[PDB]
Amino acid sequence: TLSHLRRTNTPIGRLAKPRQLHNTHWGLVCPAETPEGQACGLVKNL
Amino acid sequence: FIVEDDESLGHKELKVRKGHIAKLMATEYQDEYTWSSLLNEGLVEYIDAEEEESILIAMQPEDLEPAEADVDPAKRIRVSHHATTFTHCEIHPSMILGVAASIIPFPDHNQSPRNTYQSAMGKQAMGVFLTNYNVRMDTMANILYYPQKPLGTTRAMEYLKFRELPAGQNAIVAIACYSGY
Amino acid sequence: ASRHGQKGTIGITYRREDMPFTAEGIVPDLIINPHAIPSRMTVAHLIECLLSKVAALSGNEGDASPFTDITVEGISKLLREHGYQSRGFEVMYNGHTGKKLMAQIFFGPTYYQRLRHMVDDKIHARARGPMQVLTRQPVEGRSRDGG
Amino acid sequence: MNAPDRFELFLLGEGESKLKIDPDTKAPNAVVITFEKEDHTLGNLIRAELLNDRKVLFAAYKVEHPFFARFKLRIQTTEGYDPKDALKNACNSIINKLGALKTNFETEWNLQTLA
Amino acid sequence: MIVPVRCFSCGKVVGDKWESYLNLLQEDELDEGTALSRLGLKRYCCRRMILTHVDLIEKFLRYNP
Amino acid sequence: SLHKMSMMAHRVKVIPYSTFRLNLSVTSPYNADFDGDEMNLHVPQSEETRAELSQLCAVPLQIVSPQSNKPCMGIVQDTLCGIRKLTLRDTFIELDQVLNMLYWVPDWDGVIPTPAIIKPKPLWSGKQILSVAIPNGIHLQRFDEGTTLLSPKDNGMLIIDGQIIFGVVEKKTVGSSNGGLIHVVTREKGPQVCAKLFGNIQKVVNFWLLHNGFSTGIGDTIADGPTMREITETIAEAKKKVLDVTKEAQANLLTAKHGMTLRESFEDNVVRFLNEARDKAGRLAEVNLKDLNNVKQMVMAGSKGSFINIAQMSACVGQQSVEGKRIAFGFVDRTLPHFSKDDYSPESKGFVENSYLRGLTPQEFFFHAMGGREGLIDTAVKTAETGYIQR
Amino acid sequence: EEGPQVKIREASKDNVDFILSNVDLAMANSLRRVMIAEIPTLAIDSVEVETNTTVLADEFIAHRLGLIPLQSMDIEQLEYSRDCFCEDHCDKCSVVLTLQAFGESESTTNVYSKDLVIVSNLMGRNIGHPIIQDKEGNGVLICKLRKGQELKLTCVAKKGIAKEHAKWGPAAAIEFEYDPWNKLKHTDYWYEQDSAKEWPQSKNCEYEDPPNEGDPFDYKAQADTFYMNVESVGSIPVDQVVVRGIDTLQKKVASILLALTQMDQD
Amino acid sequence: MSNTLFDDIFQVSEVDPGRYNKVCRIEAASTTQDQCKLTLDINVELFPVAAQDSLTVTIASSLNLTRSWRPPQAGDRSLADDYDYVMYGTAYKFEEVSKDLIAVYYSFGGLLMRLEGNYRNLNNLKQENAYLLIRR
Amino acid sequence: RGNLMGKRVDFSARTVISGDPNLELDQVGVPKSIAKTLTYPEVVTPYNIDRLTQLV
Amino acid sequence: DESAPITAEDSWAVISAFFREKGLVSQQLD
RNA sequence: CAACCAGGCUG
DNA sequence: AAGTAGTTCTGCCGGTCA
DNA sequence: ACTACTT
Ligand SMILES: [Mg+2]
Ligand SMILES: [Zn+2]
Ligand SMILES: [Zn+2]
Repeated sequence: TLSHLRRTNTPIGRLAKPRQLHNTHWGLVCPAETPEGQACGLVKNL
Repeated sequence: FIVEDDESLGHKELKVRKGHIAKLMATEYQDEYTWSSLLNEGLVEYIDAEEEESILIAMQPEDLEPAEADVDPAKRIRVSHHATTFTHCEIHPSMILGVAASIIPFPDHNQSPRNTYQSAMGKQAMGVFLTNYNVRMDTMANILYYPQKPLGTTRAMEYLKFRELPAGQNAIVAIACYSGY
Repeated sequence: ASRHGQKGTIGITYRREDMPFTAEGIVPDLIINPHAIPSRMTVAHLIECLLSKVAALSGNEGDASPFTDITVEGISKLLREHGYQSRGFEVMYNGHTGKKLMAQIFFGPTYYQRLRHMVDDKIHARARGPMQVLTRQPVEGRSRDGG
Repeated sequence: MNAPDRFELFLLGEGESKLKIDPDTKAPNAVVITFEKEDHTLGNLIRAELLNDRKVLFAAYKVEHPFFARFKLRIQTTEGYDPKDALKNACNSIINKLGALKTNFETEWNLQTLA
Repeated sequence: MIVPVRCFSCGKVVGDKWESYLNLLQEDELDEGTALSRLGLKRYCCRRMILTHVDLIEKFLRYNP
Repeated sequence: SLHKMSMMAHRVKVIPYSTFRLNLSVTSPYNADFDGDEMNLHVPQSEETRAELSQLCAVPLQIVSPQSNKPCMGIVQDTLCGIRKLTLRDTFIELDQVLNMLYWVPDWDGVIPTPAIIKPKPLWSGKQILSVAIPNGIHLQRFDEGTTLLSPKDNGMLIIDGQIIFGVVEKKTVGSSNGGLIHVVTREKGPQVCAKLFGNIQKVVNFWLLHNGFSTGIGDTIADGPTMREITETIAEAKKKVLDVTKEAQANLLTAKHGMTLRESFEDNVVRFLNEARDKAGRLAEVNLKDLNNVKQMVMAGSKGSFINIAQMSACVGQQSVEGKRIAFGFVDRTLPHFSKDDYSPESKGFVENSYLRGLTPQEFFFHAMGGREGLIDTAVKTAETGYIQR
Repeated sequence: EEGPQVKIREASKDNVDFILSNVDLAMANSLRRVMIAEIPTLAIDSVEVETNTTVLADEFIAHRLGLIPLQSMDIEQLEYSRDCFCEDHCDKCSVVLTLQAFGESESTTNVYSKDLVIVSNLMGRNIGHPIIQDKEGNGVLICKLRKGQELKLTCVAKKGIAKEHAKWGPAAAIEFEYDPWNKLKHTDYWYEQDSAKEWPQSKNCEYEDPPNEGDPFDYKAQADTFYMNVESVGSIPVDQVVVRGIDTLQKKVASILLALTQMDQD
Repeated sequence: MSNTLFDDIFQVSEVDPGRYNKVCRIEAASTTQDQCKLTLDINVELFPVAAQDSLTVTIASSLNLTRSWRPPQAGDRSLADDYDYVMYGTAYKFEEVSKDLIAVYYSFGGLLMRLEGNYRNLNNLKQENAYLLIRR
Repeated sequence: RGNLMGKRVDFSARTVISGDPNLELDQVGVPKSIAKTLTYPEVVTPYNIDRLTQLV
Repeated sequence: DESAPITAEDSWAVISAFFREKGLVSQQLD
């Protein structure tokens, strides 16, 4: 229940840039928690 | 943490000090000196991604500060405090994580992906989501008969209330081939 | 499943008498296969166990938090402080014959979760049943007795 | 759901006999006895003892598959010696040894003080 | 969530010891590590049992009808 | 369902409990694992329909696959890891037990075979009884490395008339290998005989292993005191080997290797250094591990784990990467904000010096993630991309 | 005396450390097991619920009630409901207890194993008494309740062994060891440096002569002398959990002869 | 209905336990022809062996003056057991170390052995049969 | 593509699989509850009339 | 010495403070 | 006996 | 040369509507 | 994405 309350959706387009883990993500979004395949990295957790 | 070298009695150094701390645990034990106070007292400040670009952070407060004048063979191998420009310091790195990952014991010892797995499955597990289930009429719901708090723990868990509402049991596990089943 | 993406399902169950044991009496509640460790490279599982074996002995909430000053080396010392093998292993006896097991086994506790998904909510079978209307083919869904 | 009844582990079902002895055709003077509703407890032991009658050429037993409470026991003996007997003895012996072990445990016990 | 009667692992009764343990802590002001040793909970199978139980039942009781 | 084998004809055996139970050696052809996988069953309906399955697509037939003129099922996991140990010259079995192993084999002609060792105590060797499973007329010759018709290392494999003469039995012999004990038995005795061999071999080894036991745990992941110290310096030295080339390029004293930037050519050296380092850092630990080491024993039989596995556990994890280049500068001229601009050293481009036994640092960890996150992504790509291709 | 001898080391009301000597491992084990699994005992096995307002759901409670140890001294004179001729059950095959609790107290009222109330004629025999070893003598805190929480149910204890379900097991842990100084070589110690140094010696190394280099390998060396320790839960006196063990096993080995008999008629 | 097929004593050039807790491959020369070399693995647990040693080695197809193996019983039976180590195995190859120096290899369910010389011309049969024996 | 080239069918079943080191390679353990749902149309023949009547 | 430095352990007390005020779901609320 | 949208597993 | 739509893997299993 | 055919 906690984890769902801190869930992020990032609408797609038609690449792999957004799916990947960015540096600026440090401290803000979790590096390990993200849905496998499909919307991987598109859905993030604070 | 703000590290401004405002130490006319030494090098650069964290705004917050052991006093600030015992002054907080003071209020902890009363269950006046909030988070907001650590803030207004310009000791800790909120830096976004953009503003992060222009600063320098110290992982561990200690380690990465006092000077250098043996090392443990069992521990890992840390880089160093090769800098003096330290403007800020991380409260603790364990906080890069999220609720999910925060319950994984020793995630600093797992092959990266394995952590993303348990990060999804813990959401497939069973326990006691609330203590008032007896009163809720939600379609579908499962409560584990006798939930035991974990033996292995995380200082993070403490805030996720994990010990009061666990989701598993400490099983006496033996790793071995037996019947072959 | 453990907390290391170590999912798995039961395959059979035995009672104490068939279960392998340590002279001390203790017997396992779970028996996972050694093969799911090497290639998975999930040492954490291994440590959580050594740490928990201890914490259970000492009754001190073992700390497996992110980056700490703890080590296998340290933990092994506290467990030796309690009389058991330094790395966890113990000698065990094959419950069938009672004869010792030529090997030693990594024993000790480990938090294991029981996740939703029990066979009996799945296991499904059908030989003729409800057919769709547009199509006339079998219907979709175990709940509706489809194929 | 597909769970068998717990008691089936020891209650001989309608029309089954503990023992069932079939003569092994592969070798001469040797047989295979099926023990219904039994397990290692009994098996391993009757196998051990059976492994002393120096007139017993072969003896071994196996539990077909965990799911089923039962095991087969193959006993091969020297000519003119019928295994059925060999099984008999080995049985008795076990009883006799146990009885002793009982008297004896009771002996020591009676001669004790609790706290 | 009420104490488990008996240890999952070895069967040894443990339903009684709940209250004793809780006082050998709050009252007798002892540490768990031994408060357990005191209640005869020798090996860990039984230990992990008491040392870990989370008596949620209390929070439950605290509701109403 | 990717190929013929993903669908095979089986013999029903009604059993209890809610699950489909299948043999293990037929696990690989479906790609089946027991972490909760489901499988479908279809039941023929005509007399000729079944015929089609029994004669055309029964597992026994599907054994040696045309996809690669080699068998597609072999001995695995337990039975595999165990069949090696049963074999080692070192291992001997005594009568009381040998009499069980014998019985457990459903064919056994009820003929106790003469102990290799009569002398003081009559003993039997793993190879020995194991061969009671291998039919007659089965001939096999190998020659691995120091193989020598007297293979001291107990190499290759020499089986005659269906009897193991020398050399351990592991993956390369009883696996789904080309020269396969299986590939041979199949071709030589029929889909039928072979089919039952998986049986026997299993029921024998599985049973022996039930009692000899086997396991694994942290203890097996720790590198010998000095061999570790020795690795810490193999790392360190390469650190400098890199530090140098680093200044050597800060001074403008580098030959832009034909076709590449100075920078391009620079990172190229760097990398080959760090990786090269780690690989040895690994090998070091890999040989320093005795044979009693479980993680090694598995690697030997070939039931699980490989080199880099041992490496990243006991030695050094290695240089994390993304899109080829080591961690980049998301933050202006730096990887994390815990570093100072324009840093190219290993401790910044993603070189995880620690072993998994040790524990990554906050940076090591997060760089490692960025790395993993990459796999997970394309893994979700290659997957579907493949699917379409396949169709 | 004559065959396999014993020599009780320490001994109490709950454990019976002792040395089984001059036996066959098979046998030591056979008994070991029989103790854990096939010894008769009594336990609640049916729970009729008239009223419950607790926070614990019916079966939840019911489950526990089965584990609350019960008296089983004279169990050997109580029949198995299944063999008795009654349409279901009688005092000849079962004990019947009661449980009624009301939240009278202004502060969390407690239901204990002691609150059980046999209602069937115990036909004069030690059976069905909620075994208590509790200090205050309340044993097994069944459950708790608030204000007007009520809990009324009835129990029906029957015979039954551990194979049918664990709640009938009397044993509960049993220490089993042998050849403390790996002299038969029945194991192979894993080590980093030294076997002897890293692997703890057992309290039983004493009672047996150390190895001592020189000596060759004793191969004809079998294995007698087992350092066992049979604990108990109470339902039966630790001594019994060993005698009845010894006996039960004996009867099984018995029936096999008896079987060979009727089978001899034809 | 048989007899021996080779006899002579050798001296342990050296004994080797390469990663073998309970077995060692050994090699010694003949106390007669400086032609007869020897290679033999041995269960150095049920019969230790220290370098420089007088060991009588034999062969032959029997033990009395095969089929299903019987337990002891032979409390009193014939027993060419006049030694303290008697294996059994099979002869796989008959190499020809050139010249007139022939060598044969015997495997005892895993444990190997190598012989040399050239006088067991009508003796060292190529058969499976082969009990090996050693004394002193 | 979804009705003709492939479709849902009668006489099919599906549960969780678990390996067993006790079945021949070519077998398949089937849960009773399933063996009891799934059926096979068999023609009454002097060869089985008896067998079948027993089942019926 | 209400003005001395601060080692590892300490940081936790701060973190405790954080949540005491903000709370795991803060964002959704504010 | 249905669509449409959405979400969740196959690790 | 920019832009648009098909196909983008397999199967199983809570809320509004004409 | 990636590829054909359109704008
Ligand atoms: Mg799966
Ligand atoms: Zn216990
Ligand atoms: Zn009755």
